[PDB]
Amino acid sequence: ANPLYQKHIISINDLSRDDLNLVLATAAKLKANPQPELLKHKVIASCFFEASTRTRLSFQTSMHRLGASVVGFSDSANTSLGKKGETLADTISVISTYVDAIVMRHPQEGAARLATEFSGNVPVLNAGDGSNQHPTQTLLDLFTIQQTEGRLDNLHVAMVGDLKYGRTVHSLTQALAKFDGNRFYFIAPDALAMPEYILDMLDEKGIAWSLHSSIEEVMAEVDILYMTRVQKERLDPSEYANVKAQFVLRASDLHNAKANMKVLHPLPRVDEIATDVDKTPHAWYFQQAGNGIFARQALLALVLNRDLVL
Amino acid sequence: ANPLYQKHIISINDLSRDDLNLVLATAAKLKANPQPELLKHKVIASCFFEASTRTRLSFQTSMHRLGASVVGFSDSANTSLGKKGETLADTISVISTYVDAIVMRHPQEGAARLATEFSGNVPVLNAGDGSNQHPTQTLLDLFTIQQTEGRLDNLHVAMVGDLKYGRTVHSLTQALAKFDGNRFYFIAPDALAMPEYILDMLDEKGIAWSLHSSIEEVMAEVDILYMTRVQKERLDPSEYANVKAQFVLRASDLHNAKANMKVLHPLPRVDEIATDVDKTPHAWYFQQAGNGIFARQALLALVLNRDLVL
Amino acid sequence: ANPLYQKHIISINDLSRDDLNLVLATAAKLKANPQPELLKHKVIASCFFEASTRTRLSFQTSMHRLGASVVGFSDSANTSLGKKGETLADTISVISTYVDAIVMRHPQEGAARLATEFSGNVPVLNAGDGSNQHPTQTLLDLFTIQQTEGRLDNLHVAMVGDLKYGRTVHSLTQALAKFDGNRFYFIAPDALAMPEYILDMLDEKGIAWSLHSSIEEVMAEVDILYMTRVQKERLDPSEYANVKAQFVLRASDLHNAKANMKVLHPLPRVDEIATDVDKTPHAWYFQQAGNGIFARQALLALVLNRDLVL
Amino acid sequence: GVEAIKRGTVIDHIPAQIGFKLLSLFKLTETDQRITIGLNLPSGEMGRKDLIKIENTFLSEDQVDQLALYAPQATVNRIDNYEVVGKSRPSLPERIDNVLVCPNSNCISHAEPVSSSFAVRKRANDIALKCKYCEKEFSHNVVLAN
Amino acid sequence: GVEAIKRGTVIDHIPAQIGFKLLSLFKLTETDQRITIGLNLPSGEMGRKDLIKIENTFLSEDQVDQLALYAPQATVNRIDNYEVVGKSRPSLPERIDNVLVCPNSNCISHAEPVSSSFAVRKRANDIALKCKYCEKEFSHNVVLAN
Ligand SMILES: [Zn+2]
Ligand SMILES: [Zn+2]
Repeated sequence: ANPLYQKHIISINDLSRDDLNLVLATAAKLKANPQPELLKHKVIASCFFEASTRTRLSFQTSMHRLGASVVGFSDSANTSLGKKGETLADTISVISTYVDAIVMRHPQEGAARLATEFSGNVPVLNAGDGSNQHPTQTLLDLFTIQQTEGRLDNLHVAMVGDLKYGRTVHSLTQALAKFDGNRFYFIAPDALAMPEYILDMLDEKGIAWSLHSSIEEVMAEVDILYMTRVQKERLDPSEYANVKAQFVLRASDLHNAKANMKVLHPLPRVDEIATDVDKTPHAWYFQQAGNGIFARQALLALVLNRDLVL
Repeated sequence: ANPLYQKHIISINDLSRDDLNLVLATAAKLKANPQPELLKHKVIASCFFEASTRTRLSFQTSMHRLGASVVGFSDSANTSLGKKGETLADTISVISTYVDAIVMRHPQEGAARLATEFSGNVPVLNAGDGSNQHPTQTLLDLFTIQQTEGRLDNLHVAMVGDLKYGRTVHSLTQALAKFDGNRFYFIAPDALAMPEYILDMLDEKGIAWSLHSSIEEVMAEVDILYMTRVQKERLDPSEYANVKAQFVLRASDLHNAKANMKVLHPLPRVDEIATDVDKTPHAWYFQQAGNGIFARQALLALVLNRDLVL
Repeated sequence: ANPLYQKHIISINDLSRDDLNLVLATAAKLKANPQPELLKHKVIASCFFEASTRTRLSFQTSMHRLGASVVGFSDSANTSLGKKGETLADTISVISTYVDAIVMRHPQEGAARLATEFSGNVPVLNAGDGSNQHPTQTLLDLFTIQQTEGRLDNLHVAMVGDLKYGRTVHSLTQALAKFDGNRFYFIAPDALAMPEYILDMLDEKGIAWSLHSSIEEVMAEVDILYMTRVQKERLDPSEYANVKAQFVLRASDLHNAKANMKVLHPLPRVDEIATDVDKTPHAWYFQQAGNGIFARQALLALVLNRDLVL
Repeated sequence: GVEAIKRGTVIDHIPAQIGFKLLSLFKLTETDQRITIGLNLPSGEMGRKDLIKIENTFLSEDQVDQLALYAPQATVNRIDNYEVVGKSRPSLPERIDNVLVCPNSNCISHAEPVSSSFAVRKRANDIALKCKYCEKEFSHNVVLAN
Repeated sequence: GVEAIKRGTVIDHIPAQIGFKLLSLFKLTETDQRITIGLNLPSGEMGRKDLIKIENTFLSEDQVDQLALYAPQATVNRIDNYEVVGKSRPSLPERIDNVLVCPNSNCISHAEPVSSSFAVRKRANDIALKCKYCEKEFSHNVVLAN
């Protein structure tokens, strides 16, 4: 069967350059030639114990666009985990007896890994576990970055914002230290700077990374400007010092930007990317969000079908 | 047409040994041979004005696994019963004009019977009306008990826990006083003991029932140990004396248990069934929850199709 | 020099048969002939960290009728203990650098004893600490019993209500055990019963007590019937079965009562003494309340004056 | 000798699964001196006993009065230059300060900066213990619940 | 001079100050075996060592390796009827499960009924630990808490 059939997708740290590449190739196919019945007769749980617009609705629209049924919850207030007091472990145990795959969003890091101990033979796809991982975010980023820059190796990538609680940037910095000669510039506050553990993995593979205090310092050199939102709900009250985007970007700044360059952002965007940037050639965040459709249906297909689609 | 086509399912007190038996036979069939299009072109309301994991998601997964559409709500906060102030009676009256069957969960006993006065020709299936009935719970219990013990007649059944607000045990004690020579041991606190009305029905059919203060007293004799959770939300503040499971069960106790014996629990389980019991041969609650799929699709099929499936 | 001069009046245990009788003798005297400037130039702290009408307003009026000055609070809400977060130990420390004696009410048991370890030289007089001691209550009750029975030896005293959490009945069963030949009768919900520690002591001194389910079973034998309130605010959740008054005195029950018999109640009373009892020659809890002025005048006089001649 | 020391203490007839709590409680590892612990050795009458040997170190008052409430069986031995200068058993005190924690949730002892104190009646049944602050008396077992 | 042992396990060469920390960390005392512990002992090799003999008890492959986290210079002597049948020695384990607690407050491992586990890693001065679940690496020192 194919490299990822029945495989749970929890962290980017568990996939190779090769599984990533499969997923993008299959998205490339699937965008060109739809597969309406590919999962006809499958039912998938969409379980968000956290909030979502993008990940919930792109995953439930992708399942729908391959013939599958969706059952689930957008909120935990009315589950019995929500009012009768059950453990995650039993939610997952009973939901395993019903649906063929589980997509789950959760506020505690490790919820998805915990869910695989109990999902039985059912795959658990991680829609984001607190501030740890967001593996399917990374897949539509890689898709979008290659779609735009032509490659995924030898890119100057700046990651601006909350790198501490940025589940998006944890997974993306790990996915891109798999391809070669990629360059990182990390522009955060100190409080909310990139995790140490990440940088270790970076030193060990000899990847060139560097901290910076200005978009202006990186503007000319960069290819992908990846912008984040301060993870407001995830901050410590000691950290409330920086709830407003230190770095905020306007179209002015794009003055000295490389013609190829693309501004990527996971969204929501609150104050950090000014609406004037929306008219530029560089703005690519609404494009990156639609690429959530194909990367996300590429995925489902690979985990619930043995036969790699074409 | 078959014995239950268009029949509302509100209380176990309105069905015979015969309707129960039909439902289990049809589940037995349906588990062996799926019927993907059986309800292709049907739309069912899933209306929970209460909380749920198991009953909502098993009923919406069963409908999906027979080709039907589901419309509805998991919460009443955003309906117009929820914010514009409507009566149940008009929710039910307008929802009858749209969907072919209504599954409804509600916090007041009698909500479902009230809904049949207004659902028109549409069947109303009771997902649980406060602490009165839970008829489809009983059906996956009967399925599971027969699946395990081989029979549904001449069983020593102990029901441990909150027997007062146990909508599950109200319906199950009524379903099993239809088959013969079944034996009951009721282990509750006094405050939360089995309803009088139940015991009457038991005296009249000469069923052998008996109260007990210990699992240890029943262990050797029993076949089905049916465990309940204290209905925390349903208690009187005078009753808050016993919010913790008086009887809590650990694997130790299974020391003197009958080889055949199965531990059944409707779930959620909070403190009452210790996680070590999960490794035993006797633990059968995650199995009983998956049997919610087939009993629940057996049901839908019988109420919305004339022709008894095969 | 007088014996209670400078004393901390915390627990009835600490006070003796003679300290008690010295107050009452004093009391009868300031009641016979008043002392309007006895405490002229003394300033006293009224510290009520818990609600009061009687204990605070009686204590305060006493202070004024002796010429003393009051400073204090009615709630910690406003203090810097309750807003800026200082400890009670620090609070009692600065307040003892200001006044001549401290009167305090307080929700935790033992606050009173803690205050003394930090008041230095200033006498601390306990207005009640949670469910423990209420010694100024007792003094006024002893005063009121004396006036009516003419004796504090050989009585038949019935205590009815919440004996567990009642500090009034704690203090009162300890002062009366200091007198000769007193018969006790406890009438409580057993979950709201007399602490075994008091009972041990009553047994250690060979005094006779007895539990009773009725009040009509003892009306005939009593001199004093002391009613109490269920301490809602102190009750634990297990005890909410116990909020409404069990035993409730009505004017009709007094029917076979000794003509001398008095109904005493600390007050406030909720539903336990029907107001029809107020129109009887047995009701006396309002008289008793008035007698709190003379015993609190007595006690202040004795602790703050080195020799009294009156 | 079944282990040996010049000066020091050897505590004996310690109940099983009590010696290790005792090592914990009296901080007996905050020490640089030789220690021998005989975990779960015997005691003919009462099967197994733990035994602790603190070389050239002796216990203070506090610790032995604790040792009474935790081990009314043990016998503590003052060994100077190998002679058992004295071998004394514990008698309970009047009052235990600063180690017991009052069962009363609403006891002021908790919230405020005060060293605890407990009064000790010897109930024919057991050991009744009284809080200095809330004046509630408890079973020694209610209190010593580790 | 401590004791003669018929058959079992003798972890010798524990750094003095760690023998008590070990008997606590890995539930070694929760036994009915005779344990004899020499805290603070003259070694020469180390000025002072500690030493534990657990009679009629053996440690597994992984069991012994867990000790390297606290005691890589320990030597675990496997003994069968007075013969030093074995001289086992802890490498770093690849995972210590069920004995540690993640420094991350918002990890799932606290709230849910699952054993803990950490991928052990030799970093560049001390040993780094990565939680299975939240996947954050912590200094091993930190992991041993406050
Ligand atoms: Zn206390
Ligand atoms: Zn963790």
